[PDB]
Amino acid sequence: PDIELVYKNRGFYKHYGVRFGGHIYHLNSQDILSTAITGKSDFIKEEDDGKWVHAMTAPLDYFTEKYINSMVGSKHIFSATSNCETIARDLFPGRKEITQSKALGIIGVILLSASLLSLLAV
Amino acid sequence: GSPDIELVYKNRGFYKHYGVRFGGHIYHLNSQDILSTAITGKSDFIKEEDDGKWVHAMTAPLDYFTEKYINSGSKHIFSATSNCETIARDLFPGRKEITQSKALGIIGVILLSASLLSLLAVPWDYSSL
Repeated sequence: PDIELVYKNRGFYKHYGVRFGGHIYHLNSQDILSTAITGKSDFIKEEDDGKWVHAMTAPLDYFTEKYINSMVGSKHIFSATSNCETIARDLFPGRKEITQSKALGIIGVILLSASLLSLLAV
Repeated sequence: GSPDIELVYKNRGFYKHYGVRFGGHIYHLNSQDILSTAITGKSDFIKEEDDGKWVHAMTAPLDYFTEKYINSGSKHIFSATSNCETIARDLFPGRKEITQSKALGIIGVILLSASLLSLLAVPWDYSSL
């Protein structure tokens, strides 16, 4: 099953999330600039409030090929509370090898990457 | 067939400032800070003689870079002086349909995108594209 990227407009950028069923997985971030420099983010799993905008639905491998272009990976440190312990099964169902830590890293870099590039859409 | 494009960079610590190396010169953006540049939404191109301090990132066909970075709405405006009037012939040889404006737009989005995404990369990973 595909990944659905969604966003909320935050004026000078878009804040992205992954919609799965009735929830959105996204980062607790006051703003992308601060987040990018500080190098750490906490994940939230929140009920869909109906105010997210559809961005794109595509296979996970479309997004990982585009943004996870390194078997070395990110400097960014991702954490999550236990309500995110569904993320591996939800977003990587077929993939037994994906631990929660790996899942957060992959999804987190996708969301941060999308948010950073949204700076160019003015 | 056309030569591959050589992406190079200078490390700025928190991110990498990328350029395209062709012969003895580097095409890159006049930018003190990548996030500042992205917010401003406009930048000027520079063509500079290679000072020997650029780091090799990746050599690849143009369409490797365009598939990765142009296949995802930039409204950034790229300008150049006549010092960049070689950019189309240098980086898009024998493609008459690539005007100067188009060449700046394509190379600009690649450099801005690579630079922005390097904010998330470990800073020593040269091949982080």
